[PDB]
Amino acid sequence: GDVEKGKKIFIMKCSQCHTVEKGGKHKTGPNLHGLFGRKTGQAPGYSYTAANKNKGIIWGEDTLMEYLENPAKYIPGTKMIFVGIKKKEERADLIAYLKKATNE
Ligand code: HEC
Repeated sequence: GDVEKGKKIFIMKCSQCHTVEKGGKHKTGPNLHGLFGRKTGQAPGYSYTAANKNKGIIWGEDTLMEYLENPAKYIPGTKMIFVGIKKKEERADLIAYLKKATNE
């Protein structure tokens, strides 16, 4: 994925509710640092829905590709109220950005 395009997508579509950096604040949604390889619903200090806590899968490229296409379809009961990103290439770019930013 194209990390520079992904950053712009993150800013436009996600930053209102999320931070990615180490020690970043929680906002409407949880800080996303350390996301990859973690089970759903595990950011310290954030109050998740039971649905997000119980989904029970590991975040990675594939599971994010599916989640970000339609969040509430993947996690029914989620409080993340966001339509999703329809185009596969846009999801791949965003995910490439997340994979970098949430791990440095
Ligand atoms: C822009 C496309 C994004 C991306 C990449 C993510 N979000 Fe959100 N998000 C929001 C809230 C309230 C939650 C918690 C939901 C709940 O407890 O039910 C989330 C959760 C996520 C996750 C899961 C994190 C985990 O630790 O399991 C992920 C990967 C994620 N988001 C990515 C709120 C919002 C928004 C507020 C209106 C918006 C916009 C977004 N999220 C957008 C995005």
